Amino acid sequence: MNFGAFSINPAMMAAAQAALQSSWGMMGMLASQQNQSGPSGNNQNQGNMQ
Amino acid sequence: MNFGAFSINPAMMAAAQAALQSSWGMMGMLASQQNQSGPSGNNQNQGNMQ
Amino acid sequence: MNFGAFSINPAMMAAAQAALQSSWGMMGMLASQQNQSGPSGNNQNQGNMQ
Amino acid sequence: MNFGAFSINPAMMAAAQAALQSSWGMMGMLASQQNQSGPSGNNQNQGNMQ
Amino acid sequence: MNFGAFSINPAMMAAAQAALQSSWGMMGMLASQQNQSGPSGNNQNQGNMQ
Amino acid sequence: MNFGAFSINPAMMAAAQAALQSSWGMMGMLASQQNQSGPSGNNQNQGNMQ
Amino acid sequence: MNFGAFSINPAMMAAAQAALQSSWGMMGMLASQQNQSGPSGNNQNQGNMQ
Amino acid sequence: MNFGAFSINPAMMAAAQAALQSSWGMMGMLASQQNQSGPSGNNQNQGNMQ
Amino acid sequence: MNFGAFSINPAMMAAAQAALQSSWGMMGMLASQQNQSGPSGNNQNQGNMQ
Amino acid sequence: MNFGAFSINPAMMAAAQAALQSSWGMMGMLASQQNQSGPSGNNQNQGNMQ
Amino acid sequence: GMLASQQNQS
Amino acid sequence: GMLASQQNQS
Amino acid sequence: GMLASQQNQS
Amino acid sequence: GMLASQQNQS
Amino acid sequence: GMLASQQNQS
Amino acid sequence: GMLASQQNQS
Amino acid sequence: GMLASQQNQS
Amino acid sequence: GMLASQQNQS
Amino acid sequence: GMLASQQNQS
Amino acid sequence: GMLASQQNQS
Repeated sequence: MNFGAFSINPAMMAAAQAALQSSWGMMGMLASQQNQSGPSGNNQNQGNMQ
Repeated sequence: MNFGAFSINPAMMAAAQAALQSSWGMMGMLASQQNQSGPSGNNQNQGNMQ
Repeated sequence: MNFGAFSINPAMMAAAQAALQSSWGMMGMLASQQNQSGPSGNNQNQGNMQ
Repeated sequence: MNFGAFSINPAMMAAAQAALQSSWGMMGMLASQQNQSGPSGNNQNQGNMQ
Repeated sequence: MNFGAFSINPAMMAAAQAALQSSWGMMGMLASQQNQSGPSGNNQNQGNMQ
Repeated sequence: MNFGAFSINPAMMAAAQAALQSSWGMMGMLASQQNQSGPSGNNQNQGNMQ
Repeated sequence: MNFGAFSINPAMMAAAQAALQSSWGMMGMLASQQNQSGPSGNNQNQGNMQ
Repeated sequence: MNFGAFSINPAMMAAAQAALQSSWGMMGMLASQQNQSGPSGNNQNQGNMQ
Repeated sequence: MNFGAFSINPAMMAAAQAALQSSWGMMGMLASQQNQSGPSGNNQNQGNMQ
Repeated sequence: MNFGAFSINPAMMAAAQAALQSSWGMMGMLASQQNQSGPSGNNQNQGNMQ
Repeated sequence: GMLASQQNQS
Repeated sequence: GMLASQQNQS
Repeated sequence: GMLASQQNQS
Repeated sequence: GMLASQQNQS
Repeated sequence: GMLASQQNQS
Repeated sequence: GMLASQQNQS
Repeated sequence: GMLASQQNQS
Repeated sequence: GMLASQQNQS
Repeated sequence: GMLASQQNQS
Repeated sequence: GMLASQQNQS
């Protein structure tokens, strides 16, 4: 894959008698790729091009 | 895949007698690809082009 | 796939005697692709072009 | 993969009788790739190009 | 992979009767790659190009 | 694509006052795939899955 | 692509007052794949999965 | 790609008042892959998975 | 790519008032892969996984 | 790439009033991989995984 | 995988 | 994998 | 793997 | 691996 | 591996 | 590319 | 590339 | 590249 | 590169 | 590079 910008920009602002609250499960980018073979296999080709 | 911008931009603003609250399960991008073969296989080709 | 912009932009604003509340299950993009073969297979071709 | 910018920029600002609160599970980028083979395998090719 | 900038820049600012609070599980970049083979294997090729 | 056998087998036999003569322009298989872009292009995705 | 056998087997036999004659332009298999971009291009993704 | 056998086996036999004659332009397998970019390009991704 | 055998075996036999003659342009296997970039390029990713 | 055998075995036999003649341009295997960049380039990634 | 966000307010 | 964010306020 | 963020306020 | 951030305020 | 950050305030 | 085989006999 | 085999007999 | 085999007999 | 085999017989 | 084999017989 090819990206032009990949901009991730939060504005987090709370200025009065106020309360701001935030949580992220992995704010960003996960690029995962995985090969695994089962037992007693043969003649196997596994490839991941991202 | 090919991207032009990929802009993710939140405006989070709370300034009075106010309460802002937010949660994300993975704000962003997950690019996952996976090959796995079952047991006792043979003559198998597995490939993932993203 | 080919994208022109991919803009995701929330405006989150609450400034008075107010309460704003939000949750996301994966705000963003999931690009997943998966190959798996059953047991005791042979002569199999599996490919995922995104 | 090829990136143009990869900008991740948070604005975190709270200046009054206010309370700001934030947490991240891995703000950033995870580039993971993994090969593993099952037991008693032979003639296996596994490769991950990112 | 090839990056243009990789800028990660937080603005953390709280100057009044205020309290700012933040935590990160690995703010940054994790570039992990792993090869492992199961027991009693033979004729196996495993390679990870990032 | 997935093949079962791919057998190419010629029988070439000439044993008397005889003359056998043969020529091939690439006896076999050519699996070619090609991406090219014209000048001054942008925002283009080109992929060939065989 | 995935192959079962890929057998290429010629029988070439001439035993009398005989003359056998043969030529090949690349007897076998050519697996070629090529990416090229034109001048002054930008934001281009080119990938060939075989 | 994944191969089962890849057997290339010629029988070349001429035993009498006989003449056998043969030529090959690359008997075998050519696995070629090539990336090239034109001048003054930017933001380009080129990858060849075989 | 993953191979099962890769057997290349010629039988070359001429025992009488006979003449056998043979030539090969690279009998075997050529596994070539090449990256090159044009002049004045920037932000380019080029990778060849075989 | 992963190979099972890679057997290349010629039988060359001529025992009578006979003449056997043979030539090879590189009988065997050429595993070549090459990265080169054009002049005045910047921000370039080039890698060849075989 | 499984992705979730549990959030409460009082 | 599994990704979660538990958040409470009082 | 598993990624989580537990956060509370009072 | 597993990545977590536990944070509380009172 | 495992990465964690425990933080409290009162 | 271009592939050719020129062969003659007399 | 270009691949050729020139062969003659007399 | 270019691959060739020139062969003659008389 | 370029690979060639020139062979003659008389 | 360039690889060649020149061979003659009379």
